[PDB]
Amino acid sequence: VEYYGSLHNWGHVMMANITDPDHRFQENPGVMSDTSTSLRDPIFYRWHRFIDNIFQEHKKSFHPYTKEELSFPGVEVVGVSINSKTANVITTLIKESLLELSHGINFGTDQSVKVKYHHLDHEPFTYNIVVENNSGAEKHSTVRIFLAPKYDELNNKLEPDEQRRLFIELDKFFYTLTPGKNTIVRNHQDSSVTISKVRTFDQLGAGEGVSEDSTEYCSCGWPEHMLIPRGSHKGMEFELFVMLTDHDEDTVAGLSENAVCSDAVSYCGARDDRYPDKKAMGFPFDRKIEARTAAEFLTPNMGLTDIKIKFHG
Amino acid sequence: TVADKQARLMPLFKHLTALTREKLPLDQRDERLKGVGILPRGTLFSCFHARHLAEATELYVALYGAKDFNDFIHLCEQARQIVNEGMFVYAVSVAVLHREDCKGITVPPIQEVFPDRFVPAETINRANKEASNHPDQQSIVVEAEETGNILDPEYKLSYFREDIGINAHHWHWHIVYPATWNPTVMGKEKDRKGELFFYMHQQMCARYDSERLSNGLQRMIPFHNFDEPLEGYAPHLTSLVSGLQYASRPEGYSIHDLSDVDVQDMVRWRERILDAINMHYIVDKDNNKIPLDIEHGTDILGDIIESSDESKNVEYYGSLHNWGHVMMANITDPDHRFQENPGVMSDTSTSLRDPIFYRWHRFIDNIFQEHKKSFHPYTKEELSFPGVEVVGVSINSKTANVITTLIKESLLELSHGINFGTDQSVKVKYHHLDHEPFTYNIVVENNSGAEKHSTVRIFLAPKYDELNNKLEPDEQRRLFIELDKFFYTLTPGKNTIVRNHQDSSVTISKVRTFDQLGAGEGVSEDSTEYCSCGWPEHMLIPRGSHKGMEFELFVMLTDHDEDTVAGLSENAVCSDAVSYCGARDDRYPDKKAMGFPFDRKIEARTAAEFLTPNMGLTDIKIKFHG
Amino acid sequence: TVADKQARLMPLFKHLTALTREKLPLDQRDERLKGVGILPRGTLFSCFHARHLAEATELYVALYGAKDFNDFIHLCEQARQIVNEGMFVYAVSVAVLHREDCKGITVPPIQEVFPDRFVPAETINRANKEASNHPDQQSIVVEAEETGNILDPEYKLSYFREDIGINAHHWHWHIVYPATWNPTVMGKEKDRKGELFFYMHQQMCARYDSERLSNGLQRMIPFHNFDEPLEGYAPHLTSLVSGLQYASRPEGYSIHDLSDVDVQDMVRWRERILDAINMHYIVDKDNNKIPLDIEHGTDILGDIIESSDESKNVEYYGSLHNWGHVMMANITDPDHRFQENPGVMSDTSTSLRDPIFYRWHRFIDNIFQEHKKSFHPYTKEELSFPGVEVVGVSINSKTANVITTLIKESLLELSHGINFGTDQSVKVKYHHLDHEPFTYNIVVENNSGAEKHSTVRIFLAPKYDELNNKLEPDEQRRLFIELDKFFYTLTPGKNTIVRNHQDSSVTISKVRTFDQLGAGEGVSEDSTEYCSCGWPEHMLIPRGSHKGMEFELFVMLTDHDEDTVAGLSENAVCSDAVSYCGARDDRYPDKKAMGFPFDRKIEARTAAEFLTPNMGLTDIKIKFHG
Repeated sequence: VEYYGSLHNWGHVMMANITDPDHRFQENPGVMSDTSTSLRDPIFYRWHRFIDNIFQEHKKSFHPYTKEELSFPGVEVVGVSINSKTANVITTLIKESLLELSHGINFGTDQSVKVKYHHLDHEPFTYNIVVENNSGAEKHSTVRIFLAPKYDELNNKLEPDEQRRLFIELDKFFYTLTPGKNTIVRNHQDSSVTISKVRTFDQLGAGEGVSEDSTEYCSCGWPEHMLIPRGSHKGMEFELFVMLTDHDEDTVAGLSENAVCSDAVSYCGARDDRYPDKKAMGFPFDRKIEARTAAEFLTPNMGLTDIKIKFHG
Repeated sequence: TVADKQARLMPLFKHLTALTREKLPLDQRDERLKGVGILPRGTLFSCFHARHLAEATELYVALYGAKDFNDFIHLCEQARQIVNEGMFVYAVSVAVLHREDCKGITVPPIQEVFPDRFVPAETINRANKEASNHPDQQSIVVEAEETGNILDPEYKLSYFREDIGINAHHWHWHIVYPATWNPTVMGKEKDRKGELFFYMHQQMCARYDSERLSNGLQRMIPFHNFDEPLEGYAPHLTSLVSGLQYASRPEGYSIHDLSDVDVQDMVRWRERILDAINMHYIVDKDNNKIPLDIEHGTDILGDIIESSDESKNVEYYGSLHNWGHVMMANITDPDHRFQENPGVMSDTSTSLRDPIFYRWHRFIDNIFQEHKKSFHPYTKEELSFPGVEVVGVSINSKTANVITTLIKESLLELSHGINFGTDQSVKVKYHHLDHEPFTYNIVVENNSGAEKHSTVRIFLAPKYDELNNKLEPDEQRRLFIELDKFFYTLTPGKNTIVRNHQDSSVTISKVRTFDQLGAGEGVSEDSTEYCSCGWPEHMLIPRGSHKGMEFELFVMLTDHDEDTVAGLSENAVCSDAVSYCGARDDRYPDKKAMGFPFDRKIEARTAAEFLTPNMGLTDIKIKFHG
Repeated sequence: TVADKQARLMPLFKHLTALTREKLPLDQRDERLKGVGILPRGTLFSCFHARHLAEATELYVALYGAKDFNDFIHLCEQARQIVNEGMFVYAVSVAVLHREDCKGITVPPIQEVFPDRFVPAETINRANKEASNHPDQQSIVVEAEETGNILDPEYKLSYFREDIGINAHHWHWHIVYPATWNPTVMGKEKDRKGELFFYMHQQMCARYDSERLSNGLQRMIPFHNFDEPLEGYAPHLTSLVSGLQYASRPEGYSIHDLSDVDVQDMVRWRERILDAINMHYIVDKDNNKIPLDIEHGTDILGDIIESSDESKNVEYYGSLHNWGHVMMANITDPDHRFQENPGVMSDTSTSLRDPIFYRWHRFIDNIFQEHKKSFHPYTKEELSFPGVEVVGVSINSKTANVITTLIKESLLELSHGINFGTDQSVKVKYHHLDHEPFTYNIVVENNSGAEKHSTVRIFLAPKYDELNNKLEPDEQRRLFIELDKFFYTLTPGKNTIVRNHQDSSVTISKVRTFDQLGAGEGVSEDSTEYCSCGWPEHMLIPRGSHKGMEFELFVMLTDHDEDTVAGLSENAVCSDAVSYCGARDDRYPDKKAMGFPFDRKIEARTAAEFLTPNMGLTDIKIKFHG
């Protein structure tokens, strides 16, 4: 503690009492002081790439991945494609919505004081992923699926080491694959990062059985409407990069049945269990890539499917 | 004769630079040029540095005052055998525009005699290197485009700023109006030069201010304070006169005093001016107060701020415009110990690439805007052409109410400017913005039983802010660009006027390469203007965006018998660009201040409130064809 | 055979650069080279941008792993068709110095294949333009001198800094010792490269520190703090590769962070080093503490730091030396959005012109000086060669105890480097400092009945300060330059040794032009040093002043049977510059640290107190022949 500090937390005090560290004049600090307010204020991310830059050094002194290491032997990803309303676009929306102020502040009289807000969302979609399982045995896989951008803010440049900062895991599952041509089809909802249903204070004041665990199970998970970024009205062009690694290799002893934040197993986890996958969260894209395109990095168990996102104005 | 006219000057300018060094054992020959020889050849000419304009005004008065067409040429053979070429071409283009034996003489095209200030250093030494790579008579064509790691947002606007016709127009405007135009010693004067000097520069920077918003950036910020740093820029231009180059500015540099003027006496001039606006008068070099009247005030603020020889006071008002240019361009090196070739603001042909250019030009515009601002807004009375009703406009390109802009790859013949040695032609293929052709269809109810003669002023502004959609017309007056201005006659009742893109009153239509000049045409027979003044055609309507950005086409009809100056001048001629530039030995044909309606204050919150029945906004799209 | 060996490489270097673009549709050919590619041709290489070194390490491992003298050449035909030729020549010169089938192939002279980094842009442009001015086979000679208003004091020292042989030596030293010399994968090692890397650089900057005082200026100030601005300089060099030029630095420029390293990780590295001096050890890439010894410590700190490949720790000690070079040279543009060709510190051939060069080189010297400083001063015991008495020295030039320096105009054949197209030769006449020849006459009383074998280390420092005449020898150790170092044998009694200027152990004598390489002379059959490394002859003794400035010739005699390394190596050969450089595949012949005596602390106040009977100051004058 004395030697390493709490550099993360500590930067938060100083970045948020940026009005008033001495604290003589008693102002309520900048939103970085709490974890619920924190993400609005643009500087938030300036510190979070900073700490990330330290973590990136530690991962950086570790060595890049051997093709050996990257290769799930025998299974060939013959391709992926996404079908929303059309192929290889997803279409994002605005959805107006409510939040019931009544619970928090004193209505005094009325039923409900509602704040109608407006939020980004997305169309549902599927992965259709084709495979040649050359091996006469059925293969059990763990399928790590990612979304990055295909363009830079300079021109279109698929520098994957640069892209590892942008690369987001959209899904991670186990499937079993018979010999030959296999298709897996996987629908948006069942993303391993997300909350699906969350409980209003009302539902709680009544009663349901979804099951009964706590502040993770609904309250945590990344939100559904922010599962795929806005893109642009034109249709911006991104990268859906999949890996298949082995499931008997990847499984931590015991697969969990009960959804207990383990709807969101990726960004968060599952309750009183471990992160189910052997590899570092980020994998493949935790370490250095010496290669200049995400295409060079392709093993036959990896696959980029270039997709569009378009904001419905 | 005026043919062999052409045939002496331009032959001297053929592969121009190298005739700067020649035999002339003793200066004494030209008792006339006695005291000028005071910069050793390529000890590099930085024009805006005060002494070099003064040195050049020796040259302007000398080069004007030649006996007949022949003695003019002899002087030009002779004095050249030792002198600095950039200045020599400058003062002889001023001459062979304006001393009255000249007509039918064309100024050798600056883009083609000095390509270095227009294109990348790479594509110069490349075309060059390909003539060293294959010693053959084959032409060489090089694609100017380059391949870089584009960090900078601003490099986008390098379609507009860095353009051939853009930068040529810029030299040409001040070759047709030199600051050192003394009227008396040169016999006659230069119509409306100060005001026209506000205007042309606002219209440039308003076209630009659109080009900023088209891109989804903000309008360009003015150099209102002197402390505040100047932006960083690399022109990518090495000069063909030697090996060296325009030293290029890093960002984060404050403005620095000069061996001539302190940044503070600059600060004084500005205080001494903006005060005279509040006081509403000026003290000439005799101390007598002449009025900052409504009409005259802008010609007399413009001459003064520049400064011209026509600057009624020089010590007192400075040359604040020019002077800011020295300091903003020698931003590397004012003391000048290090002898670095200055930033591109030092010359009028290079000037528009460098982003800071516009920061100073809104600044001077802000002064002109104060003078117009103390003048009062327009009465509805004043705005109203009685009886004629603009029932509407619409533009038909390929479709209604869109115009569609393009990229057009093009050439510029380096051969004329640099030494090919062997080959035919060394060509730089560049890529420029353009636009589809289009028409105005404008409908009118001429209620009056008499035919009406109008002057139709048509404008383009942006309808969006860079904030949300807000039609604040006083804010929009900075962006507002005059697309056209004509006279039509309107019978009673429903009238339609239809007006095609080409015949815009701001533009050059036909440009003219030196190869044309090697033969000769009859279009007319005029000078440094002819196929080189005028705003360029491809930049007539700004880029917009790929989506289709949404703009404002605002028309006015004012009266033509009111508006036309009466007087006796010439046929239909070099009037093509009458708006941004003018017409020769005539006045600006329209009574009202260049800008009208949009010169003065608007208290109203929408361009719709400002509508008289002889005004009309037609909301149009522009889309960049990717 | 070694004739046709020469007759292939140099024919390819007859108009080199243009070989860079050729038909290689598939790189795949060289599984060797397959991995290189974020540098397409003249997108200009900062030599220090980390990615390109990596790209080049691919090329180093490819280019090495060869068959024989033939397959070597084929690789060199082929990989060249796409690569940044600057890197390719750097690679073929690290190769065709050191891979053992090659003796007697001389490296094509950098001054003559790339003259652009040595001379004024103007005299390149002029010779070029004169071939375009007279298309004839006549040679052209241009006087490099130029003419301009000398505001600046520092332009004086441009006799020394900017010199042909100076700047060539500089590339050549690091072509003979590359930072990326891996020993294991290349079979064998490089004797004393870190220490020798301190030394050669101190000796350069000490010759310079004299040249500052000769002029009546002070010794050059070190870049001890990072905040403090860098001086302004214009090299006047446009590059023959593309249009562009080395963007030139204005003064008042603060250092700036890089996309690679923060100026702070630099401060970190320095702290991590300086503390390890105090602690007296280093942690290699395994974490194990090896001693900061008197013997090994300096080879193992020198690999550590450079950062040589040989390096003991890279992340921990950085490459502080090289890294400072990126930041001091991209002082215009670290972010690199602009694409300006960096300041001359980015390359080893240009480096010495720019005044800031020495500010960093005293800085690194200051670190080395700490390490030597924690080591203890020399015992009189240690300083004493027993029994031999230096009864004195004196120098006889034209007169006693003066040497007289001259100007010598000279040539450099641009033809080899750029395209003459037509003529024989395009010559740049330059003007350089030189000196009269002279001798040492040194008298000795060898008291011992036996003949003594000595090693005689002779030095030149200044006797004056800029304050007054003050012989503070610890201060003088920064200025102290070794003029000579030899072995003689001394009979009993009165001995005289006489030693003529030429045979200085620091120097090149005969330089070799590309033309003589088209024939063949017999000197040694060796490589990138042969006639190109060594310090140049004309800068062997600094300028002094026109008055005759007063300096210090300090001699030591230490023992030769003590000093000579024993081992088995070669005949008399490329040992001419044994001091500043060395000899081939052998060690530095002398036991003691390069600098000796003057490596360590002197507590004493005069160079006279430091006198042992085997030491001797002979106060000499130098006078510049105006």
